[PDB]
Amino acid sequence: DGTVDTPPCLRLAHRTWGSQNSLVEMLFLRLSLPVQFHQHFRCDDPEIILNTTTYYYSVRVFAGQEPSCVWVGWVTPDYHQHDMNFDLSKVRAVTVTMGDEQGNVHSSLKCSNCYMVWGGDFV
Amino acid sequence: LLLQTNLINYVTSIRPNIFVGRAEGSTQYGKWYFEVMVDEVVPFLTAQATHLRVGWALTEGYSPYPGGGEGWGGNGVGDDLYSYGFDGLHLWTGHVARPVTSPGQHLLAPEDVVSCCLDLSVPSISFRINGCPVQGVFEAFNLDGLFFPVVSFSAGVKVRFLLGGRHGEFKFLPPPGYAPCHEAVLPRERLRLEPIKEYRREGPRGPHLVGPSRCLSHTDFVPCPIVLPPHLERIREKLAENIHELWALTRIEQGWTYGPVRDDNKRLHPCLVNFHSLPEPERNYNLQMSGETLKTLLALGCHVGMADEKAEDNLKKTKLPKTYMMSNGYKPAPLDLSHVRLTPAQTTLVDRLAENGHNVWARDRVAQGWSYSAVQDIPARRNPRLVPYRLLDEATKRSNRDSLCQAVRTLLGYGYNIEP
Amino acid sequence: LMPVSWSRMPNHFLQVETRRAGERLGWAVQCQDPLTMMALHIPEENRC
Amino acid sequence: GVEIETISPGDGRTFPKKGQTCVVHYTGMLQNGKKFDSSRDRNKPFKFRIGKQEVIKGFEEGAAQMSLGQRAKLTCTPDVAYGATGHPGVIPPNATLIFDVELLNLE
Repeated sequence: DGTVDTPPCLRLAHRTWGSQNSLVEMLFLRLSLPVQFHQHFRCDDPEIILNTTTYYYSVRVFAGQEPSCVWVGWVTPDYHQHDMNFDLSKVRAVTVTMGDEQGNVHSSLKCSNCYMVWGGDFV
Repeated sequence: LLLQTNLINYVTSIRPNIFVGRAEGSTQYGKWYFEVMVDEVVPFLTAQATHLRVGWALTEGYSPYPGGGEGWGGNGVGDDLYSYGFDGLHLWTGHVARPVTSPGQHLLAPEDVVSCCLDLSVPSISFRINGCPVQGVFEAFNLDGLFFPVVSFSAGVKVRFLLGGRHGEFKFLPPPGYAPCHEAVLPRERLRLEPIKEYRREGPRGPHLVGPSRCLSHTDFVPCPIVLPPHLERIREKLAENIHELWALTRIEQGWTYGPVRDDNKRLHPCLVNFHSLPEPERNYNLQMSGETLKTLLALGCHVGMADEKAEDNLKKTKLPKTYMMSNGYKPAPLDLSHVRLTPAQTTLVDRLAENGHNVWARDRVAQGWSYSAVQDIPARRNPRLVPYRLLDEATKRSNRDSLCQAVRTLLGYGYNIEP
Repeated sequence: LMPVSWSRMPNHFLQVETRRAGERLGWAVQCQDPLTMMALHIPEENRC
Repeated sequence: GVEIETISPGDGRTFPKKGQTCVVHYTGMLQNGKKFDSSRDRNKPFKFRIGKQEVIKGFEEGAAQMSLGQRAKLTCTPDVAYGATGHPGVIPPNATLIFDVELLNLE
């Protein structure tokens, strides 16, 4: 439940972290609802909060969990990498560039199927 | 908020058996080329537009399935992060169209020839259609796996492959640095056309179901590679004189004689008299090839010991008849190994040595700046055996094997035993 | 992310005719009969 | 806001004139890509007379800007069609439309 001190929140606790067949492998948590970026780009006070288009969510890594083995961020639906040896080098990323007939470039777009950070890059 | 229904078309994907990838130990080129000529496309057979794209794809990631999938459906080349598509006027990658600026841009009409410029050194894919290049390229993609050409088509499409001059005929000249695509065929398998990751295969008695295909890995193309005891130090030149005498018997059996020059067309062998009659670079070569195959013989775990030097010395040479003596009249006398029979443990160990020796040789050849092709281009650094040993065909695999079977039983005829 | 899931085979497939024609024309491939299906969407996940 | 990007060129010389009919084997989408309409599924070459404003403004302005047999991709802005309210039940308010047309025959 969400309190006056705490937002509405949901956790993930391991059942069998002791003995007797404690299974552990790198699991991937996605939420269930997407956010949608607007069709065209732009190119508290009640004024600013009713006009703002920028949003915040939060995770908190508990004690006893290493941020070295925690990855937090964003994922688009066409992502199906299920591996236990995942590091940030193992992320698909394709850079598309286009130019004129003169060869001078016009744009350099990078599509990735994953937009995350490393929690080990802060602690 | 609700569900939507629609009729859509089926897509498939086809490829040749041309899996090019790069790594640290790279026996491959890394810059290729091929052409596709389209000659018969109905634009609208169905209610939906006739799907036809051409590009490149990875092995381990691109898995097109005949229904469903990512997007609205009919997903094929460029429909995720594992392949990169072109249709005539869009760059398909990551399931999004990208509008291009091509001169005279249109779809893949009939009587059109498209080309795909590929680079593995820099991550780069380019295209030209009917000789005319496109104004857009791909960059910075991953390199964990191999690459093969893909064309995804809907129904109502007839198209032909232009792979290389032995199979197709290139309607345009490749840009300099781009090998014709019929060169990366492996020696074990001929060129063939196939679908990808399939499960149904229409058979005689009903249709057949297949399991998952076993893909060649990324690093299946990199080859692989101490002190020496004094009891094997003296026998090293003994097998070296045995090897040259066995070579000159092999030379004289086909027609090489002892000549001052080395002419194979005239059948001349300057090492046809004796091992001492071999020149000092060949005399040093016979010893350094002896020390290499012995330091690796202990390295695999085969224990060696010295015993029965009397019965080894009591074994005479192989009998050389008047037909065995060459035109010089000096027939070499190698050590007789008719008494020694090789074990299946030794028949296992004789393959592991020739696997190492061939792959450590190509390791020196890969350091020499050489890469594989099916054709043999010596100034263009192509040797048709520049693969690891299990990728080598059986003929050259047997050829180094019968080469190394000579040194085993003569060293067993020298009294030395081999543990497994 | 569960690793596998049960899907359904279709009842017909694309009839593909692959044949190398000529040592300079190369390898030909064609198909003529069309085969279609119905598809749901689940628009929140874009997975048909 | 009538952007015509060509898909396949036609005759290049034959254009529809006023007081005349056309036959268009069209189909449309939204900017999200959801296919709200087609014509081939109904198996009927859709016909209309130019100038008399039977179709929306972004359609017939795209129509005379084509040649016979050309295949064009249109992009009709919100202000040119279904501006404030949109169609009831089908097209949401302030929606940009994306078309795929083809002039079959008759200028």
